[PDB]
Amino acid sequence: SVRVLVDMDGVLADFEAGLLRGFRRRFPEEPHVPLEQRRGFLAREQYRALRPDLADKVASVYEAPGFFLDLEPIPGALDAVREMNDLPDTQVFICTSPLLKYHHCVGEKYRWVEQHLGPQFVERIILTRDKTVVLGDLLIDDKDTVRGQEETPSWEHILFTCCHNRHLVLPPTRRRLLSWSDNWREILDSKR
Amino acid sequence: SVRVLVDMDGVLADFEAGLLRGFRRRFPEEPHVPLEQRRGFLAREQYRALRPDLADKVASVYEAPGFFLDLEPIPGALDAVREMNDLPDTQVFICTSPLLKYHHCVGEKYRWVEQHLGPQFVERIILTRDKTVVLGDLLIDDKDTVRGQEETPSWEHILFTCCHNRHLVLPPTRRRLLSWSDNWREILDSKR
Ligand SMILES: O=c1[nH]c(=O)n([C@H]2C[C@H]3O[C@](c4ccccc4)(P(=O)(O)O)OC[C@H]3O2)cc1/C=C/CP(=O)(O)O
Ligand SMILES: O=c1[nH]c(=O)n([C@H]2C[C@H]3O[C@](c4ccccc4)(P(=O)(O)O)OC[C@H]3O2)cc1/C=C/CP(=O)(O)O
Ligand SMILES: [Mg+2]
Ligand SMILES: [Mg+2]
Repeated sequence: SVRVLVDMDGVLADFEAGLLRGFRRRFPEEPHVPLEQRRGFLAREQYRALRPDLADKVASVYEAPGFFLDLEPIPGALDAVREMNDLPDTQVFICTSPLLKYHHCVGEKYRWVEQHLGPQFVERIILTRDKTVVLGDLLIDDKDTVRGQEETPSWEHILFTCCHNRHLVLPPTRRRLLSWSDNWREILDSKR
Repeated sequence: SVRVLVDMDGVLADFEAGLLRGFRRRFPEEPHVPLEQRRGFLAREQYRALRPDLADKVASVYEAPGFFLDLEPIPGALDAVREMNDLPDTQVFICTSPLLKYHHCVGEKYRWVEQHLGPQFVERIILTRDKTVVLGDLLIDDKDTVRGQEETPSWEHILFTCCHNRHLVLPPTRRRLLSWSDNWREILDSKR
């Protein structure tokens, strides 16, 4: 009865932490962007701002085999999604956009879900570059604005807080989840 | 804008021909189901009916590396979807369900679209086991019934004719496309 679309990167899987970890490992001498200093959704472009050739170095991290497979879960995310999926009159899909360089992204995302959440959740994956054409009541996603071919999506976007969006000032009509320890049940209840 | 959701297997990519090619190649002594004797969506179950050991043999074909990558296009399909996508006020997405055994399916489907239709079409893939949650005006799909969590999808299901579904006689209110040489433009225009 309430359908919740849950983003993967930035909500379930810690893309930012994995990016920084891989960058520091492969480019140990280079300046980096600490997580707390991250601003703006597109990490590559903050690195570009720091120094131009860092853009390609940071892309080489998220394009590498293993990158998606080895991401750590966001604290509390897995337990929240498991709990959420067991709620009566509640349907959960993992709604995730793959990279344009899809080669080591798409399969790895299925495998990450299989490992962390199990085969039953693999059946709930929707891979799409356009979330506005997917039907649901809520979308929990860390991107500032989620855009696509539907000017008016079916879902309300609930901004999942990450360091990169922490400083965004939202109008009163937009809601934010601070973390998975925040009151997501109340948000779901507000749509029943 | 008319948004067309186009199935991949059975509509763009010839799963049935690929299955039989691989089966004859790997299991030449075994009985097979000629293409035109296919009946029912689930190929494996017709093979099981023919002789029980053939169920696992035929699964080993569609589970193998390269199976999805090497499928031949359905006649006229690629020209049709390119033409369709190039039409004023028309948006195409490829809406496709991966196998539960996803390992050699998911990445190979992206690669098949990239090779056959190009990067602009890779951006239009929606991978989902539930098509009823995807918003569109039309879904062109060979499966006799397309089910999911949305009891009343937004799309009209246009049954794409294949040997396995040709025995079905649709009531006057439902539409079939006999092939891509059939008058698909009329079905699109009927939605504008
Ligand atoms: O969180 C992110 N942070 C980030 O810095 N990037 C990077 C990787 C690469 O991804 C893209 C991107 C755009 C849209 C959807 C998914 C991916 P790409 O266009 O290069 O593939 O965009 C610019 C680049 O920005 C992507 C992501 C993607 C998240 C997927 P989501 O929106 O489903 O959570
Ligand atoms: O056309 C088909 N014919 C066929 O015989 N099969 C086989 C492979 C394997 O696929 C499944 C299947 C079910 C639903 C969607 C996708 C795949 P699986 O449940 O094993 O993954 O079902 C039983 C098996 O039947 C699948 C397909 C899948 C097509 C995907 P689509 O509906 O998006 O075109
Ligand atoms: Mg995200
Ligand atoms: Mg099909």
